[PDB]
Formats: sequence, structure tokens, C-alpha cells
Amino acid sequence: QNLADPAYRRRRIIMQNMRDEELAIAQVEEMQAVSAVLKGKYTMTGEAF
Amino acid sequence: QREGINASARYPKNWVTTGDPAREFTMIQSAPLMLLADPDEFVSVQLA
Amino acid sequence: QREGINASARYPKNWVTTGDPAREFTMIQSAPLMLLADPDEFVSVQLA
Amino acid sequence: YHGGGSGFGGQLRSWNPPSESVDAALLPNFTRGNARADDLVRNNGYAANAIQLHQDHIVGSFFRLSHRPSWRYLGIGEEEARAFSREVEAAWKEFAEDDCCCIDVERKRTFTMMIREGVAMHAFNGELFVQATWDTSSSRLFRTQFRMVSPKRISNPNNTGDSRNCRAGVQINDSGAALGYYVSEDGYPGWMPQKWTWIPRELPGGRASFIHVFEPVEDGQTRGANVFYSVMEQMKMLDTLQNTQLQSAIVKAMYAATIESELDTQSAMDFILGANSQEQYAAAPVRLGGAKVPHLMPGDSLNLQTAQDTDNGYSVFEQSLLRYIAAGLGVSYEQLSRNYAQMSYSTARASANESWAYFMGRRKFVASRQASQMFLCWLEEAIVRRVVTLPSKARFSFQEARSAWGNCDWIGSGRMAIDGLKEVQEAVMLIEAGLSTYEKECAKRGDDYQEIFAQQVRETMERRAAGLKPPAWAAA
Amino acid sequence: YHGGGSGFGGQLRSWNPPSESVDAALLPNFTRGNARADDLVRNNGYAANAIQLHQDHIVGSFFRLSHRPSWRYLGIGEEEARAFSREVEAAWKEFAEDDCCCIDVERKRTFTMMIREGVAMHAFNGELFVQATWDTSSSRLFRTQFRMVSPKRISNPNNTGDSRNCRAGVQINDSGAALGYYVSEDGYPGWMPQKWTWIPRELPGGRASFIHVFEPVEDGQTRGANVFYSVMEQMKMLDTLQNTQLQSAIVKAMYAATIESELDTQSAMDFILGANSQAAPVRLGGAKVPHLMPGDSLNLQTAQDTDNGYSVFEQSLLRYIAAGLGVSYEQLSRNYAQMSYSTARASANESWAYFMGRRKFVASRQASQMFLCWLEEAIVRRVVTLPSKARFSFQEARSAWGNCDWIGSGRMAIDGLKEVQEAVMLIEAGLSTYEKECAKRGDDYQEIFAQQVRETMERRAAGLKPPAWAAA
Repeated sequence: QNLADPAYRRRRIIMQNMRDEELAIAQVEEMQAVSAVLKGKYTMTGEAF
Repeated sequence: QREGINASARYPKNWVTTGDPAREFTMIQSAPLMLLADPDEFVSVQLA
Repeated sequence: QREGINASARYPKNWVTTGDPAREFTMIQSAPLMLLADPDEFVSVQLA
Repeated sequence: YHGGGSGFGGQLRSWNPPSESVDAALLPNFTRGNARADDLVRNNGYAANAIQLHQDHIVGSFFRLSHRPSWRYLGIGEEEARAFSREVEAAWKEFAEDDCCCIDVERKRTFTMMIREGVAMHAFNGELFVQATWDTSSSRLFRTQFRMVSPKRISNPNNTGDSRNCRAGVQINDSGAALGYYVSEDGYPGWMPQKWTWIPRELPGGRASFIHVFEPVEDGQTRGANVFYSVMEQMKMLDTLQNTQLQSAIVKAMYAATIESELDTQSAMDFILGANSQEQYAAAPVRLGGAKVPHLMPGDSLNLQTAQDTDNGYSVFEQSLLRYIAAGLGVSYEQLSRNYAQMSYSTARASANESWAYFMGRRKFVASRQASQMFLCWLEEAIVRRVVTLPSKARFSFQEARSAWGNCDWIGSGRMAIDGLKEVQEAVMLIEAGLSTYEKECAKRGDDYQEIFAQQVRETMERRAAGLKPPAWAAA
Repeated sequence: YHGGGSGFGGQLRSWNPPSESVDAALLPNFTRGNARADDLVRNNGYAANAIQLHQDHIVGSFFRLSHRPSWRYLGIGEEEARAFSREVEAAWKEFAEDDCCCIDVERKRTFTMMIREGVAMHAFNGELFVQATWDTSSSRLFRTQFRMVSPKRISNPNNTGDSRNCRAGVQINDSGAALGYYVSEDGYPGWMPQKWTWIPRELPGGRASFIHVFEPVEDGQTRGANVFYSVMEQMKMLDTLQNTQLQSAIVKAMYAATIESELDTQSAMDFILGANSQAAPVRLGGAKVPHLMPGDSLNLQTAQDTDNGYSVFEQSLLRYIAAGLGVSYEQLSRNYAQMSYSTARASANESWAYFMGRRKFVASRQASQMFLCWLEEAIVRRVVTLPSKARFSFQEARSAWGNCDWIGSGRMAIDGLKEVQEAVMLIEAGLSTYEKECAKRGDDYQEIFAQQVRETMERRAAGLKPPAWAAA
């Protein structure tokens, strides 16, 4: 019941996409912080970086 | 850099590619670096 | 026509493309032609 | 209750609008709504008419100040209060109506025109914004200037998404209040980038550095919605109907007659219409002079087309749509459509009364709030620079009770009645009884009673000096 | 909120106006808009009527001056202020109403004509430009001269693209304030301007050198827009409809009859019309009764009604145009349907409100600026004498010294008696003064009083009955 017009469903997927991006950034920052405490050094590596 | 923002954290944006399926993207970019001033203030031990 | 500039001198524009690598360009274009209403009020000799 | 269900015969089955807060119903299409309202105002006959009525009836040609500080609360007195009021009024009167137009930074508008533009922007945008600034280089008596801001300039920083505390650039604390506004910098060249600036609403200690005035339709509104939203669709579709009807009428009236013949393309026109084949794919033109009777062979023929009524009932449909639009916008039908058909005195007076109630309401709320806030902002620098002196033995200083020290009421241009003698005879009858004062009856004319008393007491002296008859109002 | 959505049934799925500032929506096609407005002014019956109504209602036939310096602020007293006002008014009256028209450089207009043309220029172009210069070689008392500039003459140099600081020839400082205007030079035996000169708005001494007048609506507006944009399209389409209807009526009424026969071209007109030829011009004398063979025929055409509902459509469009422009419908179209007194008075009030507002803003600002520009020279050349012990000099407080109010023509009432009864009833009570009632008719009360004392003196010296205003 209720439901929303197709124009509205475009405003929810965008919000959760932004939330997911922010959460990924936060996890990257946390790993970057933690790896510098357990050991003196860390290495940033990636497939295209 | 056109807007005037530099050395910030989590700069967001979006654009439309006007392609055959359309599409509207979303992006965040930060360039983070977490550093420690005094490295041997901690002591790490494994506890095998 | 989007900004109504037509048949003018040195129309500039500054635009930014889309995509993950975004690049900004700058261009001014004109249609310059110089004409003499009466071709003959000048004599151009070659000296030696 | 059938209203909350399917309907009479299920006709309302699909009509299920969601019950959502006012922001979630207005903001997602705010820019498009403002742009459509502006497009209507710029390019429609009736929209500009409604805006001009708003500007010229709410404010008029002069917006007069009346300073009435609350002397009793402050525990000051009467005579020094009157002296303070007189000095402040004179200082303001010089400040506002300088013909150098230095009150605003752009040096384009005086005080009254600024308030008129404020009412205009509130009429088709739902909000007006005024910023108070300073100039260090300026060497004039007052450093205070008021810069108007278009509601389009106020938006999010770098076009980011809305959040819990920031909605359309109006930063909001835990409650419903507002702290600062994000103002962009717009450039007429469309290529240059724009930069957003954060301007706090209140300066650290006492003064307001950014003014926002509107009428909250509901509880949680952050940016109000303009008054066209009820009736924009009808205005645009009415414009489309008008243009289509006019083009159709021109097309129908263009084709005067029709030729039916089997000969050449030119011989038929030569022999029937009465053109000229001439001695020396283009249409051979006839000469309009005379009355001609063509001679038709059995094959040929001539048809004088008959077109429909060029106005088959369009005026009545215009009447219905214009009544709808006038009901939506608040102005009466006569004041909007300029129809002014025959009607007695009672109907005209009733319609004018109904329009005037709404106009008085708008004047009391919108323009009055804006003017009072701007006046208090000026009075701050008036007191600081010692241009005026506060009464001694005051219960409070200026900062503590801003409203009481700068309490003011504004006088705008009054109503021009339908009949002349009746209103003034009414005013005289009220004056003769105790039911009204001279201030109330002089204010209904847009004049301040003290000025009239001063002019009358000067005129008595003038008439006495030259040997003329003393006026009626003079005392024996 | 259906306004900002798709619409009722998706009808407004294509109406997407761009949210753009007034400069971004007026500048690109400004010259074309002004050209079309001028085209309507020069070639339509109603546009010229609206311009004439503006000129003759807002300004009238005379634009008078009333000088009232703020004596209390300067701390100069009453009588010195009155003497200064009288001298300044006398000097201005003697300079502005010269019959040889030396106030303007072109020597083609007086003062009232210049103000009327300023209002008219504001009417169809949206703004008026006045330039104030000195003529050194002149041998007159006052060297001040004011020259009008048409709004088309202000444009960017060399027609270059606009910048952030210079939009449409108006150079702008950090804020929205203007500094100087690029004015072109018109070469008539030719086309398009060829020389652009810089004219600073204000001289370094604070005097006025260029005057700019208009009414903005949005925040940033470099140059103003005319009043025709709401009804330019309907006016042109009405013109086309009118001309097409007129031509159609002429064509339809032209073909009076129709002859159909198998004989030759000439013999049919010989035998059925009666136009002797021996094509064939007919003689319009008498009434004729032709005789036809069975194959012949003669038909008398019946045309449509000449005005088949066109008049009411013209009424509707004219009401729309009148709503757009500002003047009431009866003034624009000269219609004057059967109506009572109350409706006429209501409509006249609706027009007079707007006209009074325009007079108080446009003409008043222009005349005040010109008067101050003239007054600076007078004070300098010692034509007038400043009161002694003034708190401020002239330069410190310009507006306080030159504070003036202008009086134009008054309204012409529908019934003369009722307004006179208004004046006398207001005067009998204390609700109004003689100054306002003399200003409502367009007169200065001081001159009326002086004329009245002179008249009673003349009557007494002649031996007639004393007038009512003289007291025994």
C-alpha cells in the first residue's frame, strides 16, 4: 500500500549510497590509524594505486 | 579547486552523463593520512 | 545562443567536463576578417 | 466519514497523497517553483498587475515613521521622551530620504523603495532578506547600510545535500531557530565560479547582521512558500489558451475566398478575381479599388468562405478563470482584470472592503516587521555615536530593552474612497462626538497630526500678518 | 505542492524555466527588446496613447518647485531659511523657464519638457539618463547645461564581451554601485556607433556629472527593463489580427455579384449587366431588369457579418494590455461603456494611485538631482546668500540644503461641486491645512495670499465691494 512515485525512489537510493561511501571512508581511516599503533609502519597499496 | 576547496576531508559531488541509460553518480574523496609524532611511546606485545 | 552572444568580438567560454578525471579548459574564438572599403588609397613601393 | 475512504463510487480510489511534513513537501522542488513564479511575473499581463497592486496598495508612495517609546515601563517621564522622539524622528527623516540614495550599498534605492521591493519579493518568493553592513572608508555621519539579498542567492555550500541542521542554507540549532545563512556570490557571466559565505544572524553582543522575514505556513517551515503555488498552473494554461485562440482567429480570418477552376493557375486568377496578368512562384496581386462582378464559365466557381465567430464564448471563460485566479491571489476581480462592469455602490464598496482587509493584514505584518527591524538596526549606531542622548534615570540601558527604547509604528498611504463627501462627513461626525481622536482621523489620511497642527498655527500667523481674514480654526 | 511537480496530468512536464538572475535574463537580448518596444511606440495607436497618458497624467502641463530646507538640523532659524528659500526659488524660476531654451545644450527643450521626456523614456525603455556639463565660452549668468542621453547610447566599448565589473557599459565597483558610464557617439549618415567615451558619474568634488534613474526588482540589476515585456507579444498579435480582419472585410465586400453564362466574355456583360461596350464599365444610373436565356444565370452574393464577434475579442485583449501597462482600460481604449458614477470613480482612483506613485518616484528623483546640481553652482557664484551661523556648510549636507518637494498638475474631478465641498468641509474642521488644498489643485498658497491682498487693495482703491477674504 501507499507506495511512492518513481521520482521519490530516486531520493532514497542516493541517500544510502552516500551513507555507504561515508562508512567506507571511515573504515579506511580507522584501519590507517590502527595499523600505525600495532606496528611502527604501514603500507598503502591498491590495485590501481 | 574551482570552488575554492583544498586540503579538506570528504568533498562530495555528483554529475549526470546523459548517456543512453542516463545515470547520476555520487562520490567522496578525502586523501587521509594518520601519523604518529612519537613512535615508541607505545609497547606492542603478542601474547602467544 | 544559450547566452545570446552572436556576431561579436572575442567570445570567451570556460567549461568543465565530467567523469572521474575532471579537466577544465579555456577557449576564446572569433571570426576575424579585415576589409578595405576602397582598395586604392595606398601605394606600397619596394625601394631597393 | 466518506472523506477518508474510497469515495462516492470509487472515484477517489487513486487519490492517496502522503501525509508528510511541510519541508519534505516544499523543499525538494523549491528552486523550480521560484523560477516558475518569476517566469510568470516577468511574462504575463495579470501577474505584473497583481504585483503592482501589492506594491502600491500595501505601501504606497510614502512610508512614514511614528516613534512612540514606552515611557511608563522605562520609568522616565513625558517631556524628555517627547524631545527624544522628536530628535530621533528628525535624524531618521534626514537619513532615509537623502537624495544621494546612500542608505543601501548599491546606491540605487531609498528607504521607501527598499520596503516596496521587500513586499514585492515577499509576494512572489515567500521571503525577503536584508543585510546590514558597515563601510570604514565612508566619512558620513552614519556607517549603517542595508543591502537587499535575492532569495536565489541563499543555498547550500558547494551544492551539498540537506542535513538535519542545514536546510537550504539556513543553519538550524536543536530548536527551530536559525543561526546563519549561506549566501552565494552570483556573477552575470555564467562561467565564473561562485563562492559561498557564512553570515551570522546576530552579531556577538547586540546587533542583527542578517534579516529574514516571512510568514510560517506551518510549524517546521524553514523557507516559506510563495503565494503563486495555488494558481500557477491555471495562469500558464490560460496563457496557452489565449495565444492559441488568437492564432486560430487570425488563421480563420486570413482566407477570404476560394477559387475553383480547371484552367491554368494564372488564367483563373486573371478571369475571376480580377488580377493583372501584366506585360512584364509569386502571387499576382489584385487591386483593391472598386466593386467587381466576375464572369464565370460553366467549369469555374467562386466561394466566399464563412468563418466562425472570432470570439465564441471566450470572454466568459476568461471571466471564470480570472475569478479563480483572483480568489487565489487575494486581490479582487475588479482590481485584477480591469473589467469594472456595471455594479451599484454597495457591491463596489463591499469588494473594496474585502480587498482592503487583506491588504491591511499584509502591511501590518510583512513591511512593518522589516521596517521596524531596520530602524532598530540604525538606532543602534544612532545611540553609539552619541548623535542622540538617552534620558537619564532610566530603568534600563539601550541593550536590555530594545523593543521599548525603539518602539515604532508606521503610517502608509490610505484608501481613496469611492465617494468624496460621505467619508469626510463621517470623519467630521466622529470628531464631533468623542468616539475618535485627531490622531486616528489624521492617520487615515496618511498624515501626522502634529505636522497639521504646526502648519495651521503657522497659517494663522501668515493670514494675520498680511491683513486677511483669520481662519476658522483660530482661537479668539 | 503541485506547482513544482509534473502537473495535473503531466501537462507541465516540459515547462522548466531556468532559475536565473535578472541580469542573466535581460542583458543577452536587451537591444532587441528595446528595438521592439520602440517599434510598437512608433507604429501603433495604443502604445502612443499609453505614452501620452503617462506624460500628461504623471507630469501634466507644469512641474513646479517648493523649497523647504531643514532649518532645525542646520540650526539657522526660521526667517533666514525663508529668505534663502524665496531667493533660491526666484533664481530657479528665472533660469528654468527661459523662452529661448538655454537650459539644455541642444536648445530644443525647456525644463518641463525635459522632465516629461524623462518620464516617457522611462516608460518605454525603463531608464532615463541625464548629463550635466558646463559651457565655458557662454556669457550668461549660469553655465550649467543638462543634456539628455538615449538609453541605446550606453554600451560596452568596441562591443567587446561583458566582464564581471562592466555590464552593458556600466562599470561597477566591488559592491553594486556604479562608477562611470561608457557613452557612444551617433553618426547619422551611417550605422552603428563608432566612438566610445568615458564619463565619470560624479566629479571628484562630489558634484553630479551623470544621472541614472530606474527601479530595480531583484538584488543585482545593472540596467533596467521597460514595462512592455508583459504585453509586447499580445500587442503585435492584436495588430496582425486587426490588419488581417480589415483586409478580409475589404476583399469579401468587393465581389458584389456573379454572372454565369456560356456566351463570350463581352456579350454576357452587354446582355445581363447592361454595360454597353459596342471590361465593360457599368453606369450606376437607375434600376435594371435583365432578361436571361435558360442557360444563363445571375447570383447576388451574401457575405458574412462584417464584425462577427471581433469587437468583444478586442475588448478582452485590450483589458489584458491595460492590466499589463498600468493605465485603466477605459483610458487606453476610449471605450467608456454605460457605467454609473461609482464605477467610474473607482477606476479613476485605481489609475491615480499608480500615477501618483510614479510621479513621487521617477520625476521627483530626477528633478531633485538636477536641482541640487544647479544649486551647487548658485551657491558658489554667490547668486544666493547662505544663512549665517549654519551648523554645516553646503558640501557637508547636500540634501538638507536642497531638500525640496515638487508639485505637478492636480486631478480633474468628475463632478466639480463635490470636490469643492470636500475642500471647504475639510478646511472648516481642523483635519487639513490650506497648503494641501492649494497643492491638490496645483497652486502655491503663498502666491495665492499675496494675490488676494493685492486684489483687495485694488478693489478698495477702485471703489467696489470688499471681498470675502479681507477682514474689516
